[PDB]
Amino acid sequence: FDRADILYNIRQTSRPDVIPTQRDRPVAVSVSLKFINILEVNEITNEVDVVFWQQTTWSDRTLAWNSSHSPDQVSVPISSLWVPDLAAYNAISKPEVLTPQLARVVSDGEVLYMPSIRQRFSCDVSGVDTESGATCRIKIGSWTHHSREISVDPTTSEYFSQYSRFEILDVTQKKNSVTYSCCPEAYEDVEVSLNFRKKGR
Amino acid sequence: FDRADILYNIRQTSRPDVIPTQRDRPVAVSVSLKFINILEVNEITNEVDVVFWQQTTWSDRTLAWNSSHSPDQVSVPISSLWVPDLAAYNAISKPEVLTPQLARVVSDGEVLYMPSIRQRFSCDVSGVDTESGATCRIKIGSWTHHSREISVDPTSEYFSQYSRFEILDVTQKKNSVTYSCCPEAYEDVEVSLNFRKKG
Amino acid sequence: FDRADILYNIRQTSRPDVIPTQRDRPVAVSVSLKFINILEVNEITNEVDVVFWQQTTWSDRTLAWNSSHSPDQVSVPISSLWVPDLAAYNAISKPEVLTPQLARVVSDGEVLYMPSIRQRFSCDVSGVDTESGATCRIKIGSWTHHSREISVDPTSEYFSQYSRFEILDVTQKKNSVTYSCCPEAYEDVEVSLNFRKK
Amino acid sequence: FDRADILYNIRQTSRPDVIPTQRDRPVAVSVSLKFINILEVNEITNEVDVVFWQQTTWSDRTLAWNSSHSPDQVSVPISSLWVPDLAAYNAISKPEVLTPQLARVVSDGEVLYMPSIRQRFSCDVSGVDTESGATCRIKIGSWTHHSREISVDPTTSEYFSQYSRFEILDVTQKKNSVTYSCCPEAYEDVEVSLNFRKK
Amino acid sequence: FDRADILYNIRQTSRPDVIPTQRDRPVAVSVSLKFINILEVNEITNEVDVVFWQQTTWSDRTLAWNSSHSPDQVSVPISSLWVPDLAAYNAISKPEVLTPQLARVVSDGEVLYMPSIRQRFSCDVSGVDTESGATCRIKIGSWTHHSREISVDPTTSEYFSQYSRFEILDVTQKKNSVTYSCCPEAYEDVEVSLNFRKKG
Amino acid sequence: FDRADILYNIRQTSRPDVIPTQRDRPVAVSVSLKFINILEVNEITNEVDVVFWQQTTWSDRTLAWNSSHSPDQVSVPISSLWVPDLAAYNAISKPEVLTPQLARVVSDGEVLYMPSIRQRFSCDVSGVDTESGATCRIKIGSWTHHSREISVDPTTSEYFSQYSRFEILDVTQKKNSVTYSCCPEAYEDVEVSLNFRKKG
Amino acid sequence: FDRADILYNIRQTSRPDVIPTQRDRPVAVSVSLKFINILEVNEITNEVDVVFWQQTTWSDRTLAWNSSHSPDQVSVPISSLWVPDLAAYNAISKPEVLTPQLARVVSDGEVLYMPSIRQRFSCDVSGVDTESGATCRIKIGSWTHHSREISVDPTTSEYFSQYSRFEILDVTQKKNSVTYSCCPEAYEDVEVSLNFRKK
Amino acid sequence: FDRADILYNIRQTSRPDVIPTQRDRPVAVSVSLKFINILEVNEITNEVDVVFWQQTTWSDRTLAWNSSHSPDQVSVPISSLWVPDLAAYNAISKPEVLTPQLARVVSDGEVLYMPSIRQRFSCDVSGVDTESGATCRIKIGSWTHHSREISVDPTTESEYFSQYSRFEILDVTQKKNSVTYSCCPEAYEDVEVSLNFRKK
Amino acid sequence: FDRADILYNIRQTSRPDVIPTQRDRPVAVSVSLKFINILEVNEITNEVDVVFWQQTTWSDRTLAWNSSHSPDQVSVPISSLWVPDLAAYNAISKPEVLTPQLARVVSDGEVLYMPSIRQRFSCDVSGVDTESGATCRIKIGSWTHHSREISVDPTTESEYFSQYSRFEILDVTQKKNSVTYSCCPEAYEDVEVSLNFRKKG
Amino acid sequence: FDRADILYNIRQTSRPDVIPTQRDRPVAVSVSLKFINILEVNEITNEVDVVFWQQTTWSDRTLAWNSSHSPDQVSVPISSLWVPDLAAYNAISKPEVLTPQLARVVSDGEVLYMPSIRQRFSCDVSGVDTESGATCRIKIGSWTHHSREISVDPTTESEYFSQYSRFEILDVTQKKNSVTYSCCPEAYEDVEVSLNFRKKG
Ligand SMILES: CCN1CCN[C@H]1c1cccc(-c2ccccn2)n1
Ligand SMILES: CCN1CCN[C@H]1c1cccc(-c2ccccn2)n1
Repeated sequence: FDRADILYNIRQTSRPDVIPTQRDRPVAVSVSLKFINILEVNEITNEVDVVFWQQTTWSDRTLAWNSSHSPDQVSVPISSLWVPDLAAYNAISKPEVLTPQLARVVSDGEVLYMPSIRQRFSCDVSGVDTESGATCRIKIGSWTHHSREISVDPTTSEYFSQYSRFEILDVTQKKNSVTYSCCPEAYEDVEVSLNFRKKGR
Repeated sequence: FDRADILYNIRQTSRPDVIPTQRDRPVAVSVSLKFINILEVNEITNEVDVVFWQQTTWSDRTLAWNSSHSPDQVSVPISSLWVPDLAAYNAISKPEVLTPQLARVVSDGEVLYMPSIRQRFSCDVSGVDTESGATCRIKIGSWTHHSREISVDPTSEYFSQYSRFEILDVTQKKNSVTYSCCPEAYEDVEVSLNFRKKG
Repeated sequence: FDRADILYNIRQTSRPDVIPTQRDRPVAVSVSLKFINILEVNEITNEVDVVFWQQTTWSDRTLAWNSSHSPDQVSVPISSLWVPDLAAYNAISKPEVLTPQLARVVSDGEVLYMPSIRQRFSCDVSGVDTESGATCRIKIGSWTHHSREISVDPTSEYFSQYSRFEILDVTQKKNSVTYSCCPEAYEDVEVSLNFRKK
Repeated sequence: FDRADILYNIRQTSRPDVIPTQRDRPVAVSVSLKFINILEVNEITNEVDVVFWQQTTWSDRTLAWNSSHSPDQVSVPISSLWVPDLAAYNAISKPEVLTPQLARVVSDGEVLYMPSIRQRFSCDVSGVDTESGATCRIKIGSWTHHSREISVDPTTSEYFSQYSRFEILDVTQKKNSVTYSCCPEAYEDVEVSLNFRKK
Repeated sequence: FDRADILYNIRQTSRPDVIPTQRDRPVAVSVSLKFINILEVNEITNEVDVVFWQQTTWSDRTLAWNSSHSPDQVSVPISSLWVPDLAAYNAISKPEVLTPQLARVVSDGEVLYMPSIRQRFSCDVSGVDTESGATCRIKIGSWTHHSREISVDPTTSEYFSQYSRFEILDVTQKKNSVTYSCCPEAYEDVEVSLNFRKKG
Repeated sequence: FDRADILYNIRQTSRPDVIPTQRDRPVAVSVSLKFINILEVNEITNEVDVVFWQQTTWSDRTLAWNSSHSPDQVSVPISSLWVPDLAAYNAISKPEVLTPQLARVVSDGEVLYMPSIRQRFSCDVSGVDTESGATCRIKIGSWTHHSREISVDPTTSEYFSQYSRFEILDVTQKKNSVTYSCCPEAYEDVEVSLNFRKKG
Repeated sequence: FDRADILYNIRQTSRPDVIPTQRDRPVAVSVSLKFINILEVNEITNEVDVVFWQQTTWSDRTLAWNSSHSPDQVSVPISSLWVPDLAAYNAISKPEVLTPQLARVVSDGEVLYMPSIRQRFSCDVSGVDTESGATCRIKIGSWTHHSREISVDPTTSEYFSQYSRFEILDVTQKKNSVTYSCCPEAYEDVEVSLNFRKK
Repeated sequence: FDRADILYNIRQTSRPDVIPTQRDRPVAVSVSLKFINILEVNEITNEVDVVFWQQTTWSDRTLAWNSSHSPDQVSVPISSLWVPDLAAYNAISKPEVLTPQLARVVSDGEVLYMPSIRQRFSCDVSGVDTESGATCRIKIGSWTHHSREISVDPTTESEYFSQYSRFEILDVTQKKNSVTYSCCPEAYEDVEVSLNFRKK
Repeated sequence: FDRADILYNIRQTSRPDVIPTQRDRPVAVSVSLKFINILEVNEITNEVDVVFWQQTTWSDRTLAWNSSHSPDQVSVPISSLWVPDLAAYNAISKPEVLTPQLARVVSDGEVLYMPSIRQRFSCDVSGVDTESGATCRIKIGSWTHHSREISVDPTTESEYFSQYSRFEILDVTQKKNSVTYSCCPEAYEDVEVSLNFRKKG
Repeated sequence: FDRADILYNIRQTSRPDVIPTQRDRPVAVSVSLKFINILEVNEITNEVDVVFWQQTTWSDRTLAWNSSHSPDQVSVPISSLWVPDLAAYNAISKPEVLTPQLARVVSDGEVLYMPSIRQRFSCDVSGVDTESGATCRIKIGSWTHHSREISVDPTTESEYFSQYSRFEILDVTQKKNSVTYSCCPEAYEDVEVSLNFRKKG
C-alpha cells in the first residue's frame, strides 16, 4: 500500500541468510565494476588502490509485492535482505564501503545494490607509464556459493574521474569457471580487466 | 508532555528505514556545507582532506507533538530517526563523523542535523597556490532516492583562522539530470570550494 | 541496597536518552581537562596531537539512592547513563578513548566521568620553539544542547615527564559560541594550553 | 527440508559458545594455510605481512540433518556457529579478514570455514635475499582450549599471486604443542613453515 | 553439569556490570604482563609499541559449580563476565586486542583471562642502544575502582620473540598504591619495568 | 511458497488490530448462522440456548499471496488475523466457542471463519409448542464499527441435529440498519429469525 | 495518517497503566448505564441478575491526533488503553462482558467504551410484584482512584428487551462521594436507581 | 543428546501452526476414544455427558532426532507442537480437558497425545434402559483441514471404563467416515464413534 | 516526578516473585476482612457463601520514591508487585475476585491491596436462626511462608455490610494464632476471623 | 546470596520442561493426600466431591545452591520449576486449585508442592451411610511419564479433616500401584489412595 507497509513486510519476512534459489536453479547475479578513481599504484610491488561502484543485480521473488496502486520501488537496508557473498579474490585489503548501505528494490523482486568501494588489489601493473598502459585483472565471485548455487554474469569513462593522474583505455569483464584441489565443485567469477595508464600533461 | 515522554514516543514509534514522504511529495532536504578546516591538498594527485559541518534540515511530521506547554525541541540519536542517505559522489575516503550522532527535533517536526565530517575528495587542486585560487567541486545527493522521493536544496564564520589555507568563496547550486534509460530525474548539490594557500 | 540491586535499578530506569533537566534548568556540567602528554606538534600546519583526561561532572537525580546501609558510589557503564553530548569544536580527529567506558555514580546522583582521550586539534602552534611558548586553545561543549539545557563550568601534575614538550600553563574559562544561522548559544570551556618544545 | 528450514534450525539451536566435544574426546580441528600473497618483508625487524586462506575443518553433530530430500550443504554466518578460537601465537597485527564471514556446513554436521586473512608475523626473514630463502614459521592454535579439549592437525603454493615480489620454495605444516611454566596445561598448534625468497 | 549447561547458566545469570565483591572486601586481581614483541622504539619521542599477554586472574564465586560429574573448566566470552576495568595509565594508543575475547572460568569461580594486546606507551627509552639498556615504566590500574574495591597484585622471557630486533634484560612487577590530589581515596596499581635493549 | 512460508509471512506481517479497509469502503462481512441444536427453551422468561456454526467471510488483501505453485488456502489462528468484532445485540450469555479457533485463508485473501458457538438469547419464544411455532429473532452486527467501516450482510438443516427435541421450520436473514440516539452514525446488522417448534 | 498508523502509535505509546490526569485536576469519567434486561429476581435473597450497557467516556490527550487527512475515530483494544478501574460496589459476582473488548477513540482524545455486562447485585428487590415496583440501587465507582484522581458523572429503558418478564418504570442517576473510616480519601460513584416490576 | 537438549531444540524450532505435511500428501492422524465414564444421560433431550481418553497419533518429521545414546521419547507441552485441530461435530459443550496438556514425542517424529476430556453431546439416547441399550454416535475430525490435508483413522474398530458407572458399555465401534456440506466443495474425514451402552 | 515515571520505574525494576524481606526480618502483613454480604448458609452442611473486602497492608521500601514534588500515591496492577501468598485454610471454593486487581503504592513504599472476594467456607453454622446467632470461623495466613518470612497481624481498627442481606452481623473479631510443630523449627501464624452473624426477621 | 538472587538464578536456569532425571534412574516423587473435607457424595451415581492437600515432594538438583550465608529455603512460583504432571485417573472434574501456586524449595534441591485441591471422582460410594463406611479409591500418577522415568511412593498409610463436614473418615490408606494398557507398552505408577469414610449422626 505505502512505503512504510512495504518496508515492514520485507523486514519482518525477509530471510537474510537464505539465498533465494528458485526450484534449485542457480541464483543469477549481475556484476559490473564502474571505476571512479585510481588513487595509488605501485609498479614495483604490483599493487593498485581503486574506487569503484560495484553494480550488483539479482532477483528475490520473496521480496516482490503487488504494485497496482503502490510504490514502484523501495530503498531497503542490506541487513534486511539477502545479498550475494561476493569477494574480490585478489584484494589485499577489506572493502572500504563509501556509500549508505541501502539496496533499491522493485515490486517484481529484482534488486539493485551499488556501493562505492575503495579497495587495494594485487595485479599486473607493468606498463602503467607506457602508452600500452597496464592491464590489472580483478577476479570477483561467490566466496561460499559454487556454480550450482550462484552464477555471475557481466552486463551491457562516463564514470571515471577526470582529476585522476590515471586514465582508463579499456575495461572488460569475462565470466569464468575455477576449480580447487580440495573440492569437487567449481566456482564462477567475473574477471575484470582494467587497462589504464598514467597521464601525459 | 515533557522531554522523557516526547523521547519515549519517538523511540517507540520512529521507523529509521521509512522515508517520510508527505503525500507522495518529495522530502525536501536542505543542505549547506560549512568548511572548518582544510588539512591536506595535493596538486599532483588532485586529492584533498577537509573538515566541514554539514548543516542538514528536513520535515518528518510523524515526529511532531503539541508545543503548548512542553519542549520547543529535543535532541535525538539519529538511529531513532529517518535520515537521508546523502553521499558525496567524488569522495575517496569514507565519511569520518567526529561529533555525537544526535540530531535536534522541533515540535513542528522539523529535524535539524549538523554532523562534523572529515573526508577526502578527488577534485580540482589546480591553482591552490595562486591568487584566484583552486576551485574544488564536491557533489552531494541521495544515494538511492531520485527526485520524486528526495529533493535536495542548498540553503567563514566557521573556518579555522589557524588553517594553512584560506576560503575565497563557497557556492551551492542544485543539479538535476535525466537519462535516456531511466524516466526518473536525479539531483545533487554542487559545492564549489574556492580556496588558496595563505601568504 | 547492595551493588547488584543499585546497578540493576540504574539499568532499568536510567533514561540514557533523556537530559536530566531539573524543572527547566540547564543541566550544569563541569569540564576540566588534565594533560597527560603532547605527542606530535606541527608549526607549519597548526596541528597538535594531545592526550588528556576530561574531568566531567553533572547531577542526575534519577540515579540517586539513600546511602543508608548502601555503597556510597558505584561504577556504571556509560551505555546505561545519560551523558553530556560533548565535542571539541576544533577537533580534526574523532576522539580515541583510551579507557574503560565507565563512570562513577555517587548515591546523591552525582556522576563523575573522566575518559582518557587522544585527539588532534587545529589551534595556534606558533612560538612552540621559544621561551614564551605556543598557546593552543581547545573548546569543548554540547553538540546539540544550547545554553538553557546544558551549561558548562570549569571546576601539569599528571603530565608525562617523558614528553618532548612542557606545559608552562593551562587556563580554562567559560565561553559561548553562537552562529548567524541559529538562534541559540552553546556553552563551552575554553582550555588554553601554554606549552613549548624542550 | 530446504535451505530456509535448515538455516532456521541451525540459528535457533546451534550454540556458538559450546565446544562440540563428543564423549569428552578433544575436538579435532584441521588447519591448512594457503598463502595468497607476501606483501612486505623487513629483514632488520624479522616481520612479514602475509595474506593466506586458512582452511579450517571440524565436526559439530548438532548442526547435522537428514539429507534425504535436502541440500548437501548450506552457508551459515559464523556468528550462528561455534568456531575454533584459533589464534596466531606470533602475530603482530590483528587478523584482517578480507572475505564474507560465512562458513559451509555439511549435513553430516561437518563445517568448512576458509577465511581470507591478512596479518603480520614476527618470524625469521633472514636469507630472504638469497636462493635458499628465509623460513618464516607461523604458529596457530586454540587460545583457550588445551589439548584435552582441542587437537589441531594439518591436513594429510598453487594459489600464490604470480605478481608477488616473492615466490615460494616450500611449505610444510606440522602438528606441535606448547606450555608456559605459569600454568599446567599444554596447547596444540600447527606450525607452518613458509620457505620463501624475493624474486 | 556439562559444558552446555554450565555455559547456559553463566550466560543466563552472570552480571558483567557487577563487581564480585564479597563482604565489602576488595577483589584481588593478579595482573602479570608477559612481553612477546617490541615492535618500534623512538628515543626522540619517548615511545614504544609492544605486544604482551596480560595474564589476569580473579575470583567470582557466583560463577562456581559443583564439579563432581562435570567440567573442571570452561571457555566463556568476556561479554558474559564481569571483567576488571584495567587501564594502562601511560598508554597513548587504545589497547589493540589481537586474540579471541574468551576467558577461562574454573569450577571454583576463578576467572583466568589472558588477551594478547598491542599498545603504544609513553616511557623512558633512553639507553636502549646501551648495554645495561632502557627501563620503560608502565602503570597498570583500575580506572574507576579504588583499593577498597579492587586491589591489584603482581605474580612471580619464556615468551619473548627470539627474532625481535630487541632483547629483554629483566622485567619486574611491583605493587604501587596511589592517591590523587582531588580525591580522598587510594588506587592500588602495579608498576611494570621493561628493562630491554637492541642487539647488533 | 509452502504453507510454512505463507504462515510465517502472515504471523510476522498482518496486524490483528487493523480493519482491512479498502479506499475507505466498508469491509463487507458475510454471516450465515447454521443452527445445530436448540438445547433449552423457556416461554416464561423468553429464553433459548442454542448451538450454531457462524459461517463468516470477508476479504483481507494484505493476506494475499500468488499461489502459482503453492497452496490455495491455509489454516490460521485468528489471533494472527484481524477479525470482525461481531456481537449478538440480544445475547444474555457470553459466546462459548466449542471449536478450535482457526480460520481459513485463501490466496486471494478471502478469510473463511466458522466457529461452533453456544449462547443464550432473549427473544420471543411464544408458541414454541404449536404448529406455526415461535420465531426467535437474533440481531448481529459490529460492536464498534459503523456501516461506513463494516457492513454485516447475509448470504442466501443440513446442519441441524436429527435428535433435537425441536425442529426448524424456517430461518431467514435480512439486512438491518440501526441508528442509536447518542451517536449519529449507523450500524449495519443482520436479523436472523429462527422459526422453530417442539416436535412431539 | 491512515488507521493502521494511528493504531500503531496508540499501541506503542499508550501507557495503559497511567491515569491521563491532565495538569492538577482529576480525570472526568462519564458513566451511564443502559439496562437491556432483567433476568432472575429473588425478593427472598434481595438478588438480581442484570444485563446493561455501561456507556463510558473520558479524555486521554495522549491518544490525540490531527484528522485533516485522517479518520476521526478508530477502534482500539482496551488492553492498549488506560481504562478507569470501575467496580460495582454492591456486585456479588464478577462482570461477565458479553462483547468484544474494543473501545472507540476520537481524534481529539475522547474514548468511548461501552461493554454489555451480565452481573448479579445485592439490592432492594422488595415490592417487585407490586404496582409501584422495586428500586434497586447500583453503585458504580473507581476501585483505586479517589476523588482527586477520578470524578464520575452521568449524562442526562430505550434498549430494554420487550421480551423481558420485567419492565422499567424509571431509571435515575445521581453522583455520590463516599468516605470510609480507614482512609481519609473520598471516592465518587454514580448511583443508578432501577425502578422495575414484574409484568 | 539428553532430554534437556532435545526439548530445547523442539522448543526453539517449534512451528505449532504448520501442519507437518510431507510432499503434499495428507497427514494421517489416528483417533481412538477410550471411554472412562458416562455421567448423565437424557432420553428426552438426546444428550449425554461423558469422559473419554482420546488417543491421538501422528507423524511430524521436524521433531525427530538421532536416538543413538539418546532418550527414546520425551514429554512436550502441546503449545510447542502442531496438534490436529480436532473437534466433535455433535458436541454441545466445550471439551473440558482434565489432564496436563502434555504429549509424548518419539525419536522418529511420532507424537502420542492422550488428553482426558469431559464433554456433552447430542445423540441417540433411545433405548438406554433396554437390553440392547442406546447407540450414541460421536463424530470427531479436523475443523479446518479437509480430505487432502488431514486423513483420520481408528486404530480401534474393558480396560478403561469405570466399573462404578451407572452404565455398562456393550460395544464401541469406530469407523472412518466423511462429511461434506453444500456450501463447500471439500469433504472432511472423521472418525465415527458408536457408543453402544445401557443402564445396569 | 510524575505518575508516569513512577509506574515506569516500578514496572521495570519490580520482582513479583521476591518477598521484600529487610535483612531477613519478616514482612509484616496487616489483614482485615470487612464483610459486605452473606449470600448462602446451610446448617446441614456447615457451608457459607460470603463476600468481603480483604484489606491487606505491607511494606516494600524497594518501591519508595521522593514525595517532594511528586504524587504521594499511585495505582499499580498487583501483577507487577510481590503480593502476600494468602490462603484461607478452611475454604471450599477458590476466591472469586470481583474487583480490578490494582493496588495502591505509597511513596514510602507502603502497599495497600483491598480486593472484594467471594468465597465459600466450611465453618460452624449452627445456631444461625437463634438470638446469639452462629459463629463461623475463617483462618487466613500465608501458604508457604512461616513466621520468620511473613508476620500476619489483624488491624482490628458493619459500615461496609449490605443493608439488604437476609443475614445480620453481630460482631467480627480477629486474633493471631501461631503454632510450632516438631518436624520444623519454624512457627506458622494465622489470623482467625470470627464472624458472629444470625438470620434477620 | 539473598532471596532475590536465588529466585533469579532459579527463574533463569530452571528448565521447567525438563524432568530432573539422574543417571536415567526414575525420578522418585512422593504423593500423600491429606483430606480436608468431603462435600458431596452420591450413592446413586458413585461420585464424591472432595477437598484435599496434595503433598508432593521430589528432588531437582538444577535448583540447588550453596547455603552458606544464604537462605536455606525460598518460595518459587511453579511456572519456574519442573513439576510432576500428576493426574487423578478417576477424576471427572478439572482440579480446582484453591491455594497460591507456590512451591517451597530447599537449597539441596528438595521440593514441596502442596496445593489444596477440590475435585470430583468416580468411586465406590457404597456403604457411605453404614458404620463400616464406603471405601473410595483415588489414583494419582504421572500423565505422560511411565515407570522408568517417574516412580511414585506414599508416606504413611485426622489433624487435617474438618470437624464440620457432614462426614467422618475412618481410615486413609495409600498404596503404590502400577496400571498398564493394551495400546502402550509401559506401566504407569500411582498412589492408590483408599478413603474409608461414612456419614455422621
Ligand atoms: C548552530 C550550529 N550549532 C552550534 C552548536 N551546535 C550546532 C547545532 C546543533 C544542532 C543542530 C544544528 C543545526 C544548525 C543548522 C542547520 C541544522 N542543524 N546545529
Ligand atoms: C451507542 C452506539 N453503539 C452502537 C453499537 N455500539 C455502541 C458503541 C460502541 C462503542 C462505543 C459506544 C459509546 C461509548 C460511550 C457513549 C456512547 N456510546 N457505543
